[PDB]
Amino acid sequence: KKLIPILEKIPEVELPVKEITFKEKLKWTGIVLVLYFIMGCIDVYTAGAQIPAIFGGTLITLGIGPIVTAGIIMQLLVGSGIIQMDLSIPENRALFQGCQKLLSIIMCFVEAVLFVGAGAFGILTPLLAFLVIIQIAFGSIILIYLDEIVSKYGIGSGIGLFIAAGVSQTIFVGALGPEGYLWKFLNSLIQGVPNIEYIAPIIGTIIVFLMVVYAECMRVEIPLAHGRIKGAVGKYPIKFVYVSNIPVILAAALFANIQLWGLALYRMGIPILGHYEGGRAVDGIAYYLSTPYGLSSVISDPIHAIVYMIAMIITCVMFGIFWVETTGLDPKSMAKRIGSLGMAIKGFRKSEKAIEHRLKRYIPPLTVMSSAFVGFLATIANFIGALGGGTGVLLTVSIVYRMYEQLLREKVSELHPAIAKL
Repeated sequence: KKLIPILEKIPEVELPVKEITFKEKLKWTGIVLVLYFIMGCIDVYTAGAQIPAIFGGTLITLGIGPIVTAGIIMQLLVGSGIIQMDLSIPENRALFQGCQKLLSIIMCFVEAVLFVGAGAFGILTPLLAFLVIIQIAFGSIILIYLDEIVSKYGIGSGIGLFIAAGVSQTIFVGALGPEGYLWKFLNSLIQGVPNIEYIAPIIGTIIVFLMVVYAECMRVEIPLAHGRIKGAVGKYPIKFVYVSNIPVILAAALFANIQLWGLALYRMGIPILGHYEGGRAVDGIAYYLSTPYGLSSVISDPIHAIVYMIAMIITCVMFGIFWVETTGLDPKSMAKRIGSLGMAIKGFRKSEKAIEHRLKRYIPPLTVMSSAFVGFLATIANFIGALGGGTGVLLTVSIVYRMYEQLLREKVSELHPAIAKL
């Protein structure tokens, strides 16, 4: 038995088995992208231009996608075995999912009320406050459904897009827009008092970017055994960085719900998590778990750094493993997908249960190694600090590339109407 009633009441998106051309999937995606950017330009209805935390929200903060938040819980429960489930059967698969979705809306409002209750606006007029929360959580809802759309009518993924979309925009705007940095620096030069601080963060991004890219390129190549033929053949590569993509998004996401739940459960109760004051946290768990990026790396707190990095690393390894018991690379299906072609490893064992085994073995370490790295990287990428959010930049770079491939797997599937599994 399960929360199937309300669960069945929750709307979905009609997936046509019809012909959805590349051109269409594309044009579909585009439509989503824009409404998003548009939603980013329209201010919420409130009589007063009081607080402008564009910085916060617009650096991965509020566009948060309560989804991520919710997904974090699922991974946690269905992860620490707290609610053991063998997805395999369409039940558990659609159970874990459908359920997470609902929670995504619950959190949609919880986050909403949590933001205003965290003093994100200033005037807590119970009336106006309510009104705001409405609009807010509801917009996030539009994203949940826009994702559904892209996820079943376009290319790439909603979340993924949105992340890359937000990051990319934040860069072009922050660097070249109105109050752009490239300008503020250029002008500072004309003015005759060259200000390194203006050009600075721009450099930081390039750096991060160059770095993030290099790391994104490394792969774990696994030689393969000829398909019924003889001699050296395969050399299959796995995405050592992209493997822990979704994972790292959940990690930095967790820290996000801490700073938000700390400040929240600070000016609305007892300082359980930490003492903030001045907007953010200047003490407590929150403190020891607050990313140091923005403009320039902060050396004036060596210990703070260490803790964080280690704190992140361990959190990344965590969601990675929880990505293993759940979804992730499931050998079972790897089994025959390796079998049909009959391409056993380069090592040996052309037997189903055989290969299938050497795989269920190589996974964990790979997954664990992956995230540990990624997380470390992302963290160090924040120390260095870059526009849009070093960490965000990382995700983007990857999400963008996984998007490119997508555009190719599509560009080709737009010819041989059959090989939609190879």
